[PDB]
Amino acid sequence: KRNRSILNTDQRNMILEEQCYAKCCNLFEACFNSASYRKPVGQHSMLEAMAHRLRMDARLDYESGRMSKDDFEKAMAHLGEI
Amino acid sequence: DTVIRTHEYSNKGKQYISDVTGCTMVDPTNGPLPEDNEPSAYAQLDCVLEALDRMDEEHPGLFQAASQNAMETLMVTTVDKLTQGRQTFDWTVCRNQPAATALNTTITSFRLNDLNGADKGGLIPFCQDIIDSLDRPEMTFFSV
Amino acid sequence: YSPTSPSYSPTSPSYSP
Amino acid sequence: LSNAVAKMLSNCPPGGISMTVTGDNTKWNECLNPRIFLAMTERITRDSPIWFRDFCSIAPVLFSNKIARLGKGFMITSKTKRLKAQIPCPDLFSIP
Amino acid sequence: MRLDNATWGRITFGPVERVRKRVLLNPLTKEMPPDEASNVIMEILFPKEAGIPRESTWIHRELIKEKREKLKGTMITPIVLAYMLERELVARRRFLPVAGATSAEFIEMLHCLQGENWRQIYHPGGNKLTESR
Amino acid sequence: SMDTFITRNFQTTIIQKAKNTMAEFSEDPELQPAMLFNICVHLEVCYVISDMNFLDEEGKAYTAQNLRPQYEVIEGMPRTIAWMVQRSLAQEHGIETPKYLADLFDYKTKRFIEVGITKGLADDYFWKKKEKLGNSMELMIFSYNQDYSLSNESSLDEEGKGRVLSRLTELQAELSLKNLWQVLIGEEDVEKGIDFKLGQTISRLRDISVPAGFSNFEGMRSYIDNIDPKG
RNA sequence: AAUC
RNA sequence: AGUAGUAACAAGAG
RNA sequence: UAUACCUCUGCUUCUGC
Repeated sequence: KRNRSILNTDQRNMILEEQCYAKCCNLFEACFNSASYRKPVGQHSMLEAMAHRLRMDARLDYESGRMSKDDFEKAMAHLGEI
Repeated sequence: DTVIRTHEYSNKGKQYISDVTGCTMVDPTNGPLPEDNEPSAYAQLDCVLEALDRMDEEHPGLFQAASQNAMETLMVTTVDKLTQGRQTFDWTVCRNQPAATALNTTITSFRLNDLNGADKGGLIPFCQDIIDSLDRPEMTFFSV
Repeated sequence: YSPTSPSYSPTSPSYSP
Repeated sequence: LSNAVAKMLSNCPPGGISMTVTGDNTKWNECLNPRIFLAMTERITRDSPIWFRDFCSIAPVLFSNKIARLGKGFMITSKTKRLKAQIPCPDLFSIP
Repeated sequence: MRLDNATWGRITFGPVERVRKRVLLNPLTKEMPPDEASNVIMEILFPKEAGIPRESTWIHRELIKEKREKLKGTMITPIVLAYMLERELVARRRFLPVAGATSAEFIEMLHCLQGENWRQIYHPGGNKLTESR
Repeated sequence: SMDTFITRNFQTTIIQKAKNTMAEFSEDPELQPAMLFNICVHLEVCYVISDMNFLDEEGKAYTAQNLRPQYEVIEGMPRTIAWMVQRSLAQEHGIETPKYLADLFDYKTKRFIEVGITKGLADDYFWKKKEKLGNSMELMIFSYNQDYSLSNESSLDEEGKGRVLSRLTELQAELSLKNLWQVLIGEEDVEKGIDFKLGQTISRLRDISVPAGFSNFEGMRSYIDNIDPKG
């Protein structure tokens, strides 16, 4: 377990800051599994990477037939907002 | 004790006031040679340069060879190389913190003062930002 | 022979008249 | 060190004496000046380009004008009253 | 398996001159530089991220195919598979004091092989190389 | 100049992606604007091919509703994103990934497309890139003088072929009008010198950070480099 | 008969 | 008191 | 102030190359 002394100090705020980055990184690793193994390279946006991957993944799964017509439009709709 | 003892061995050198910081500075180098066995920071520049010359003579073309290898490595070195360290001093909060955080706090702070050399990926442009950040008239930083 | 026994050691080069 | 010692031993003039000084330097960090370390890089980077010379020159230049933070401070106590209090480093000369 | 099928000789007491040579700690499946192995690992576990296809892919194409089939029906985390592959591809070479045994499958047992003032005969099981013989 | 010219002709989408591509190769957009123009034109040709083209549920070409284009624009996107798309397609359809990077992929053809822009002879520039690829990507080269050299399996429709040649010479006319055509024709190659210069504050610190008997750092630099202390 |  | 030894702990905080 | 015979804490009041 983590040292819990931080809970009583004003440093508390860093706990939220950590768990925020944690979500982002953990979701990035869900899109790019090799990120855990070899350091990802790129000067472009961290969102831009996740967008284009999940776009392709959905398109190929549809044309291959892992993704249905119900799910593909919903997927393209959600990614459309981004 | 260390602060006193450091100046105790350099007290016979040259004392001047830094026009940058406004602090009391002490320079022993090229000072008068010691007349006792007490510790001495009074090292003569020529005697170092001669000993360095003697090394280049005994080991031919090692300096330019070593410089090349380091210089070529610097180009390849990423910014994340500063994450693999121990407890580092964080200027923003003025307390020691992990290197990985102490780096992140500086990158986020530099983005406000408009220094995005870190984003390029290389350590060279990030180092170029650090020496430039001294020139900024005011340095803003987040304080939750 | 057991390693602790003196007879375990090899028949070494001995000198003769 | 074994090979170094073997050579430094077996190279010595015959019918002489080879002596080993089991040595150590006191006040190592307290004496060595950054301005000497600056001179060292300038000599080592003589052939290398001008951008790299200036790069290697910074680290020593920073150490040459470095500032020391004096830790927490000093704790003062009345034994009779049975009280204590830390005196921050900026308030060192606040007390006679 | 090497310790299991191995046979042990006899312990001899007497002086052993030991040399400090740079030896391979663990036997590899097929040796590669760090860069070449890293790409082979990528082709097996993370095909799409891999990136610019080097010739190294075509050289070790037979290994990649074989590893994929062996690591097919497993629930274990990729990061573990990558680590375990990296072991049996990247070289672990470091200086050790040795005496008449430099082969990895000996170096892994170097603690039981000999000391300063004693020696022990040990036949490691499995297979040995022709080059090494 | 070429700098102000590109602002009027192209949109921000083509300008940004062009600069972002050059940024990865460590090439300055402003100091070499003719090199940016080569990519700007190269991306605009690729963009228009996939713009009006779309697919349906049955899976045949049509003009326009739908959320699945017929062509996949690889050129313009970053390296690590491009090679992700490159391999994902090749692995899915079940074909060998090409040795070098591609520009477009046609879902109806199931083959990679290599786009190329050239100054003079278009047929000459076609056979040069055929040496490297051979039978990897279906090449589609175009030039400014209304001279085209398409692939054997011509998937490009007649109406679409006109839109390409229309925009090609229209830009070539605009360049010749403002006397900016002479900039692109001329050769452009300069060394990317590694720039690291010290500012005002850090230089002031280095000046005082010198031994006794030195005015400033310049004195310390020259001394160590020139004089010989032996003895 | 080594280098990695 | 005691631990300890060039300065602390012998509880801290809301 | 009061809740507080309550609540939280045990390396996170500075551990470098």
